[PDB]
Order: sequence, then structure tokens, then C-alpha cells
Amino acid sequence: EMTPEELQKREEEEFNTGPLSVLTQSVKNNTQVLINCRNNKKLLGRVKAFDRHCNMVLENVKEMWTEVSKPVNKDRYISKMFLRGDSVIVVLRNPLIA
Amino acid sequence: CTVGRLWISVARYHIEVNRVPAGNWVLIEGVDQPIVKTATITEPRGNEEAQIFRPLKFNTTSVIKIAVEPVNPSE
Amino acid sequence: CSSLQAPIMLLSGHEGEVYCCKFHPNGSTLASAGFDRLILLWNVYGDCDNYATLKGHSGAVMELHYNTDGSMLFSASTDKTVAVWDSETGERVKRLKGHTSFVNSCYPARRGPQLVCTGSDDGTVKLWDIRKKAAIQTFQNTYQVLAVTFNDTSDQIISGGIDNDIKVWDLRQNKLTYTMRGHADSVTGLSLSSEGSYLLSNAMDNTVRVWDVRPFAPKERCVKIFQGNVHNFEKNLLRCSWSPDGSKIAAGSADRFVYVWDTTSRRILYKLPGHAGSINEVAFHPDEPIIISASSDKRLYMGEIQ
Amino acid sequence: TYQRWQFTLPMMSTLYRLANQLLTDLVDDNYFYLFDLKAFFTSKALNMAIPGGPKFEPLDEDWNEFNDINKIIIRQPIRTEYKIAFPYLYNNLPHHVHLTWYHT
Amino acid sequence: KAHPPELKKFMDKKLSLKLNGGRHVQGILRGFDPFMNLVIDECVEMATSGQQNNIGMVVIRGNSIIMLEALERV
Amino acid sequence: IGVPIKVLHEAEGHIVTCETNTGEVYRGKLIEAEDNMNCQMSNITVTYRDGRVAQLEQVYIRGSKIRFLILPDMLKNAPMLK
Amino acid sequence: SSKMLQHIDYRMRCILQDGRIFIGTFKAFDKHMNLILCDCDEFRKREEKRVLGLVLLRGENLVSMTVEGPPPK
Amino acid sequence: TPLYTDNTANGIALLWAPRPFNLRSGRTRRALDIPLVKNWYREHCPAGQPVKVRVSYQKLLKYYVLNALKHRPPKAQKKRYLFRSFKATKFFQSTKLDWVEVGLQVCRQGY
Amino acid sequence: EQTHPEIRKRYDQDLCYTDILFTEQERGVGIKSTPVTVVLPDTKGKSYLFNIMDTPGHVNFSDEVTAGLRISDGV
Amino acid sequence: MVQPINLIFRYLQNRSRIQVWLYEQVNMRIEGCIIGFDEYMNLVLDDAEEIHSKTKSRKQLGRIMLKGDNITLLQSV
RNA sequence: ACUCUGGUUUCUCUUCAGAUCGCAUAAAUCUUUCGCACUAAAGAUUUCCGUGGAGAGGAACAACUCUGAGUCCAAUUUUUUGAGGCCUUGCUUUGGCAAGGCUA
Repeated sequence: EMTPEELQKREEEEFNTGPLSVLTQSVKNNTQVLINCRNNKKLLGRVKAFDRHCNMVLENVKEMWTEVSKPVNKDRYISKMFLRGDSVIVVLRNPLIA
Repeated sequence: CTVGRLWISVARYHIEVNRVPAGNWVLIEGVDQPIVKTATITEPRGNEEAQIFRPLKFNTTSVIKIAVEPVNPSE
Repeated sequence: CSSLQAPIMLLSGHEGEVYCCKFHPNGSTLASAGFDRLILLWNVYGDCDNYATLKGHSGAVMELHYNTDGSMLFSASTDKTVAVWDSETGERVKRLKGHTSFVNSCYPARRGPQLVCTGSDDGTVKLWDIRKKAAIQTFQNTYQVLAVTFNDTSDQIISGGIDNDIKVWDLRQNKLTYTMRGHADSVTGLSLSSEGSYLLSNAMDNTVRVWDVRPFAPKERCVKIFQGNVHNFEKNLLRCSWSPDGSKIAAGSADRFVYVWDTTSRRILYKLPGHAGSINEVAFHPDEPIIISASSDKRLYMGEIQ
Repeated sequence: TYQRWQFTLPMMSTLYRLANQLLTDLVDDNYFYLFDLKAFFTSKALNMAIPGGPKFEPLDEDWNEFNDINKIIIRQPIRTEYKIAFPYLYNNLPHHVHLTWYHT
Repeated sequence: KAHPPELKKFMDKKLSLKLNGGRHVQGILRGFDPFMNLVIDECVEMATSGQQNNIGMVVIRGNSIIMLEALERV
Repeated sequence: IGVPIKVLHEAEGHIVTCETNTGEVYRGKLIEAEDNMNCQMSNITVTYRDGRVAQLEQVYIRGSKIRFLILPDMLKNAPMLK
Repeated sequence: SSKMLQHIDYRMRCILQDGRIFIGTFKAFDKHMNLILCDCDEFRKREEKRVLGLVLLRGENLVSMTVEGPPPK
Repeated sequence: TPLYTDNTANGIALLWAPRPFNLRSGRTRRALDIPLVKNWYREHCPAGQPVKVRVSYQKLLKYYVLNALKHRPPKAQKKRYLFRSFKATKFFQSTKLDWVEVGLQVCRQGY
Repeated sequence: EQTHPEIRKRYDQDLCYTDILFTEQERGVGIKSTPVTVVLPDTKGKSYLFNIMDTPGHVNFSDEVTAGLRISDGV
Repeated sequence: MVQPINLIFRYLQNRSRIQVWLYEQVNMRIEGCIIGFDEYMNLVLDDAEEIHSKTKSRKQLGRIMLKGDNITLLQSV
């Protein structure tokens, strides 16, 4: 890294104009998020905060996965979660249905 | 002969062991009677074509002669 | 006989009075200390030698105590301090220096963390975790306290003093919960059973009490009153002990007689002669029925009670 | 009570400079060779005199086959310091000699 | 902090590499980096089918390297 | 540097047996080892997953694919483990 | 990291990414969770005891550890 | 740091100094146990000296060898204090005097 | 001293741990070649076993070196 | 000696027909023409195409940016 | 980086020391050896000059220097992923487990 400075505030400029700013809208506007994660699970909820590793804290989530019998999708409710960032495929802001 | 004890040698003390493998140095008790300058230790049974090692080829030749006698000829 | 050692065999070697005597809870060694500023570690069996000596008190040793582990020995001294020693090689591992007057008592916490509740002549009842090197909680009694002890739970302190009442302090409430009233002079010695329900009390009303320190409250805790004891002009700290089976109590007396009562019968089982001065502490062997007694006659008396 | 002392190094330099008249210029023990206490004890035990050394009071042999002077080659005269430096090579009855230091 | 791998004993020798999905390859080692990326000359393919295909001077990223095998004596 | 890497350099010259992520067991004399687990080994008996035993005389193992190693038993008296 | 300095010489179970079981005396560790375990026994599932000896386990293949038994004398 | 300072050559020169000038710490010695002539007759005889000076060197070296040979370690005993037992007696008093006055007092008391 | 914590040099005298004879102490020179067996670490931290023979450096005891070079590999 | 980053630089000098392998993917390989690299070996390909092992259907990709955490082998033709 | 021990100096008393106890070197008694014993060697014993270790008591000031103890790493190489789905066989603790062949 060519920026060895102690006052390192690029990680919040990373959170403003960078790719991770998708989550900060869900920090500020408090929007619904959908998460596809590695053992084929879909997590819909509201993230509170996160970091450059995308270690996220979520609240009031519903997460689904399908089972095979033939694959039927089951769901379960969880009040609050911590999600490690390496265990995701994608993080998704749900679009404006209106 | 019969090996009495085996040591590994430190300067001011000796550590007694019961076996010494190949590649090490060894201190042997109980074979000192036929040894004059050097010796070769082999097995009693088997090893029938065992020959001895070379004697020590020194770097110099001793030339100084001294004669000794006891004071009391009975001793 | 009903033991392993000799009969009545004497322990000489204390240079002055012996204020406290305690058995190691494994039952093979022994600790006795007093006016010598000098703890003596004896062997219980054998020829009863003195195998180790503990120096490091600048004043007389008021209370010796052993944890049930038995490795470390707690020693409330007269000067201002409570020393913590080890028993095998015998060096003082710790000093506990927070009291501003003469420390009359200490007590080991045996079940949980190693806490040493101490009481002193200023009135402060101070608790001592040994890793803190400081006073955790100071329960301010207005008068002198002569004997303090934990319960079985090690969550209350039971301080007996000159305030004519035995006062228990909760470690979480940090207040006095109830006052065991019924003594008419200074309470000098408190000891608690191995099963921890009952607590012995000696005072200069020349009476011994048994209280029941337990959450189940019978609203008048003075269940058993014992007589025979006397307290004299010397005004020592006349200590106490329980039998490990809980069957016998022993309170030190001022008339040179080793007193041992029965708990149920409430009668003096043993009134033993041999001592010449006021008997400060009388103790019980953990395994066998053996009694040591410490008195002002600079001597100890081991002895098979049964 | 004036029992122990410790100084600084320029002070020791100054005290060594001022005391230069009483101190010799020696640097090693290659001096005092055959002129030290062990050689003096050897000369005491063998009843001889080192050149420059002290004298001491003492602490008659027949002709044998062994001391034949017709067998002895006399080339250079053997002296007392040869007996003192090497106490066991040239000495008959070497009783109470002491082994000196060799070399520094 | 990343020290280079001690591959001086295996320079210019004929080695066979194992790769991730049961893969196999052969060739001459020509150098390395401290991230164990390897340059291989005279690279023959030698898949699980059994048929051999020469390529030439190739580069293997170290992350899929399982084992080296020195066919030539070192 | 940590403790197990000093134990790994301590076991050089001895016969170790290593298992990697492909389930293959390599037994033989450990020649060289580094801070990372890049192990140069020689005179190797090779056990596959199915059970074939091979004799491969020079092996160089990348430390990334290694599950674990098996070291000689006389290293419990080594100085860094005491 | 004193929680792993408290676990020294304890007879501990170790679960791999493959599901196998390494039960060994906890001798040494590091920051990369590389384990030095002496006198290790391997349990797999059909249950069988497989004696290993001195195991240097890489941290990439370790999932979770637990304590089984007290240290021997 | 520089290669050499002002105290470097003096510090090296004190490394090869005789006893006790190679030291930097020690204990005090009572003043009659410090010979100042010992090296002078201990080294050698200078050239050109007369006969009696050489004989004096040899006799002083004889006395030194005799005192070195007859030396034996002293026997263990209780520590010895005559003046401490004299001080506890009420018949003795202590003061501070000049050397010449007490030197006159000692000789007139002896007379 | 590196291998033993409890063996240290005196402040005024040399140790001479491998000089065990009385002649070697009184003369101040080496007489007999003496072995020692130690374990030493290298730079990287690997333990090695060394068998070190101290031979006397005087010329007349050169025969003590020839008996030392018969059982060794390096000088 | 040749280090592999200078040989990747020689590959982009020679604009050769680079066939890139993949981590964990034994079937699906990509032909391409290399242009540039970086410190983490991310590789752009000018005319890339996808070739399977059991199917072998060559589909057009164009100038791709294949990541460093995916490649295995950089071979020619 | 926050707290608890241990001070230095001086005086006196009691024990141990064959350690160059003292980096210097005395005197007396007895035996032996010769001179004819200060101008002389050896052995044994004893007396004085005064010292190092340990403990105890006293009293002049400094109290936390020191000795300890209690209290910045997501892009190969380990901790920020090649992950999840399909089929066959032995047992089904009918949940699925073990092995092999796959797709990604």
C-alpha cells in the first residue's frame, strides 16, 4: 500500500463513492437487503453496520433455503444476526416496488 | 573381553549409558588389558574377515634417549 | 487409643503465649502461633518434631487459619497486618496491609476464590482477595471486632466483637443484615462447622452459644447455650472450634481447662487439665479424634479424646 | 566508617599518572621467569641457589654402572636453572618441588 | 516478509506437477517468484486421458500447485 | 515466528509422513522446510486414496495444500517444547 | 491470547474440515492455529482408533476444538 | 557516536595498569599493610650496583620467600574488640585530641 | 558456559573446564586431548550434536593431535 | 533466470494465443490474447473464447478481465 | 500506562569461617636435626594486630530511582473461500452415513 498514514480515512470514502456504499444507504435510508450466501441461502432483512471485510450486523431477518424428495423452499425467522463477510455470494438492495 | 560400563564423556563428568549406536564416540570399561596403543573392537561370533585399522602415523620421530633405574634394586 | 499417635504428648518450643492453634486439613502437619511473632509447624504423628518455622510477623499472631487446600496458611497478626504463607517450604507469599489497628482475626474462603475476611481493632472488617493486594470491601463496625469468619458459601462475613452482638455482613448487599443479640460482653471467638450450617460463639459473659447461620431463618438464632466457660482479668481472645463430624464443640477458657462439649447433649464431655494459663484456642484433628490446645503456658497439649 | 570505595576513570587515570615513579613498567608475567615464588620454593627444596636468588640452609654416592662418565657425553655444562625449570628430567630424588608457570 | 522458495535444487530439472482437479503436467523448471509461480519449458500436457500434448514455455500460478516431482536426480 | 515452525525445522533430517488436501500420504526423510510449510522430502512411499503404493524419490510439497504432517515421537524432549 | 495458554497440555478433541477427529495433548499453537499435538489418536466415522504420534496440523483445515480430559502426570 | 573520545586512550592504558590501578572499586586497607618497596626488590638487581646492595636484595628476597612458605590460614574465632569492652566501663571516657598532645600524654604516663 | 547455566568464569581467573589434570593447572599449558559432547543450536534454531576434542597446541604433544584426527572428520 | 511476470510481459509483447486454465475447473478453459497484468496477476484477454471438455462449444467472450484468484496455467496456442 | 514489599548510615551484642579469611606479615612454649644457635631449617601447639558471612537490639533521615510483584493484517503462504447441487453400492440409528464417478 502506497498510503501508510495513520489518519487512514479512505475506508469511509470507500463507503461513500466506492462499491460498498450500497450498504451505507441501508445504514442511512434503512432499506431492505437480500443476501445470497454460500450454502444456497437467501437472507432478507435490514443491516445495521459493516466494515471493509463486510462483517455485517443484521436485524429482523427471514432466511430461506430449499430442501430435496423434490426441492421445496423453507423459511425461518431470526431477530438478530452477525454475518461474516467471506461467506456470501452477493448482497442486494431490493428495488423500488412502489 | 566383557564390556563393563559405557559412558559418553563431558570434561569434568561422565554420563553413563547402556548402548551407543554408530557414528558416536564411546568410552569403554573393561578392555584395557590387551590394548597397547590402538585397538579394534569386533564381534566374537561371525565377522570372520575382520582386519584391523592402521596404526597412528605420527608427524615426528622421537630422538631423545633417557635411561631409567630404580633407587632400590629390589623395587 | 483410636488414633495413630501417642497419648497426651506435649508440644514445647513456643517461646511465649500461644494465641491460636490450627490443624492442617490433611491431618499430618500442624500450625501453632502466638506471642512469639513466630509460627511453628509441627508434625501431628511421629515424635512430634518442629519441622519448619515462619518468621515475618513484627507482632504477636492473633489468628492462624488454614484453607481446606491446606497449602497456604493465613495469619492475622497484632501489628497491622495479615500474612499469607505456604506450608511446604515455608516463605510468606504475601502481606496484607490495610488495617489501621490491631488485627484480631482472619478467615479463609475455602470453596470459591481465595478471600481472607479480616477484622481489626479500628472496627473495619476488611476482605482480601490475594491477587488484588488491596482492600476489596470494608464493613465499618463502630466498635472493635475480635473474631470474623465466612459462612460455607463465602458470601457473608460473620464478625463477632465487643459490641455485645454478632454481626453478619452480606458481600453483595454491603450492609448488616441481622444482629445476633444475646451476649452481655465482648465476643472473642467465632468458628463455623465443616457442613457450614452452625457457628460457635465465645464471649466474656462466660457463656458459649451455637447459632445457625443459614438462609432458612428461625427468627431467633440462639439455639444452644453452653455454660462452664469463664473469662478472666487477662481478657484474651478466647477462641473456638467445631469437630469435623460436627458432634463436639470446643471453646477455650480462662481457667486452664480444655473444654469440649457435646452439641446434642449440651453437657461438658471433656474438661481436661494440664495447662497452666488461660486457654486461647483449642482445635480438632480432621480425621482422627485428636485435640490440641493452645494456652498462655507456652505449651500445647495434643491428646486422643476418643 | 570508610571501608569501601569506588572511583571514576579519569580520576584513576590521574592517580596512575601521578604515581608513575613508584610503579614499574611491567606488562606481563613473561618477566619473573625462574624468579618467582614457585621457582624459589623449588630452589628451597633442592638446596641450590638461583643467580640473584636467595640462599638457604639444606633441608657421597658411589661409582655405579649408571653414573659412568665414560657413557656421558659432556658437550655443554648443565646448570641449576635447568634443574629448576624442568624439575623431573635432570633431578635425582625430586621430593618437594613445585611446578612453575610455563609461558604467557 | 514473503521469502522466496528454495528451488535452487530443482532448477533446470525435469519435474511433474500436480494441479487442483486431479490434474497432471510435466516439464522443465526455469525459475520462480516469492509467490511460487513457476515457469516451465518443454511443457507436455499429460491429462487423465493418457495422451501427451507439448506446448512450450508456460506459466503456472502457485495457488493450484499441489506437488512437485523431480524425475531427474538432484 | 511461532512455536510449531521451530518444531518443523527441528524435525528436518528425520522421516516424517505428510497428508495433503488430495488425500495422499507421503512418508519419507524430510530434507528441507521453511517458515511456510513448503517441504522438500526424499525417498517417498506414496499412498493414494484408493490404496496404491508408489516409490517417488524426490518430492517438493507446497504448504498451501497440506492438511497435516506427522512428526517423529522423540521431539517431546526438544528444547523449544520444554 | 491467554485462552489458548490456559489450554496447555489438556487432552483435547479437534474437528477438521473433513469431519475427522484428532484427539491429542495440546502441546503448542501459534497465530495461524497450527497445532502441535503429541500422542494423537484419530477417530473417523465406522469408528476406529488410528495412532499418529506427533501431529503438526495446519490451521486451514481446523474448524473447532474442545477439551476432553485432564493432563497426565 | 565518534570512534574515539578524550577518555579512550586513558581507558585503554588503565586496562594494563598494575594492582590496584586497573580497578575501579574495592575496599580500604590499613596504612601499614601497603608496602611501597616490594616491586623494587622483587623485580631484579640493576646493573652496576655494589656488593652489599646485591646481598641486601637477596636477603630481603629470602625473608619474603620464608614469609610466603610459612604462611597458613588463620584459625576461626570470635571477633575481637578490646576497646568496645573498654568503652562500656565507667572508668574510661572518650574525647578528641591532637596527635602530639596524646603522644606526650602516653610517654609521660609510661615514665 | 553457553550449554550450562550454573558454570561461570571467575572474575580474575580463567575457567579451564576441560583442563582436569593437576599438571595442566600448574604448568598452565594443555597436556592431554580431552573430549566433550554437547548440543548446540544453529542460526535458524535447529539442535545439533557436537563431539569436540580439545587437543594441546604445544609442538611436543603433536602426537595428541594425530590420535585426535583418527576419530574425527573436520578440523 | 526468467521470472514468470517477465514472461507474462513477453506474452503481452508477443500477443500470443494464450490458453488459460482455471482453479477447480477441469472442463471449462478459455483461449485469449493477453494485453496486460498487475501485481495480483489479473489478466485481460482481447479475443477470448470458452471451450468445454465434454461439450466443446466455442462461444465468443471479447475482451475479458479474468481475476487472479481463478487462473491455473498460462499456456500458448 | 495504575498500585504494595524491600531503604541508607551509625553504634552495640551473639554465632560460623583452612576463603590469598589479611593481594600484608609478628611474638612465646615443646620436639627433632646439626652447630660450638640472632647471624638455622622442619613439625606441633599457643598468644596478639583485625577481617568476612548470618542473626538480634538501638536511633539520624528518605520514602517509590532500582530490585520485583499485583495489573497498525480481505486480493496465492494459513483468519475474510471454489463454495454448493447429481448418480451408484453396504447399512438404513429411513435422519442420512462411508467409498467411487460427476456438474459447477
